[PDB]
Amino acid sequence: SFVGKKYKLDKSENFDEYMKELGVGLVTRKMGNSLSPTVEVTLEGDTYTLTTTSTFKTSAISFKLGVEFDEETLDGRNVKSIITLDGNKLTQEQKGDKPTTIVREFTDNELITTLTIGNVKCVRVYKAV
Repeated sequence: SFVGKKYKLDKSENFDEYMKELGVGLVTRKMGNSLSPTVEVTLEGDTYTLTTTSTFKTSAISFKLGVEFDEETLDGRNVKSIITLDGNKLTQEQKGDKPTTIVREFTDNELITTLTIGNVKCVRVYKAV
């Protein structure tokens, strides 16, 4: 029910800290802090695509819910990941040596994304385009 809906970043807290903990370099991180990306989840048959788009790059990652897969991280590692759905909450869990949780809650015609890495909690709100 959130499939095909596009949201653009409106509010952000602690993303710089999240990227810093994740190991993103100074320039990329500062560039990343200023962008206002869009997010859209689409579905084709059995396969979902989570597409995050900035003016610089589109990360379009395709996956089957509840099937472990290898995903690239912002700091350039390749780590086991799995994405699951529970109502209106899409959850991504990454293993490896910088484990993260990303919870994407599609409510009230918006998207609330909560990222966890170490003791860092980042909240990013995207409003409907």
